[PDB]
Amino acid sequence: SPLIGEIGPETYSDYMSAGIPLAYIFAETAEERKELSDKLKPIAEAQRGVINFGTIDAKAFGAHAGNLNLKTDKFPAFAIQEVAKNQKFPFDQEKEITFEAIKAFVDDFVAGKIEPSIKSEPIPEKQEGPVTVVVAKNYNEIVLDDTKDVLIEFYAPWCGHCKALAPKYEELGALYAKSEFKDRVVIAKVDATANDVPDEIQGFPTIKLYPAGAKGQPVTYSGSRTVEDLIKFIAENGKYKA
Repeated sequence: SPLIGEIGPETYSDYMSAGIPLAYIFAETAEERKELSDKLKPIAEAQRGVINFGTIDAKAFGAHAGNLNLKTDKFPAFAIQEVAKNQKFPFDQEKEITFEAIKAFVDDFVAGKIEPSIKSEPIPEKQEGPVTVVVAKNYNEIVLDDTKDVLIEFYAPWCGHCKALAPKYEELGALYAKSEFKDRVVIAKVDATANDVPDEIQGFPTIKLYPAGAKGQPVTYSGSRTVEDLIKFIAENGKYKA
């Protein structure tokens, strides 16, 4: 077979089972797949036996990008999968894919210089709006902040009751941002479909209170989902009985 093969249904399990890492090159047309194949060939050459490289059809399989912690719908892209440890190593998708760039990345991977990825939207540069936006990369900082009573909503964009709940959650945040409790209570949400989080979720929405000092016994709301019942909830279960 060709040095840089063709990652798809027939070849995948062979790729997985080979027991070495796999490097995906994502692209929407055959024409671009080739360009890049050739562009990267000398690196694949170097890494024989140590890393498999392959081309993947981003039209037919773009969805698989998310499995590598690459953004859906931003091609062409590149990422390396450590099969054994089940670790993902995406290559920034805003950066251009060039021999010199990839080679550095790869060398750094092989060097064990890169930290394994995580599903996260990027940390927002500003936290404006009354509801704090949690993404995977600040869940700890914000949700597990031991000094704050944290209310967190776990949502899915595509869920109906979540969108129904949205305005009232917004209202509940604006209310606490304007109260005497502003410094110690947090009203936050996270898109659980876009971010890896700790909590095991079963349906959307889900609301939990992580109280200050008891971030091991978070509390699952199962009330009416009205602004006042959720205030009652934070007061009744929060350290600061707000």
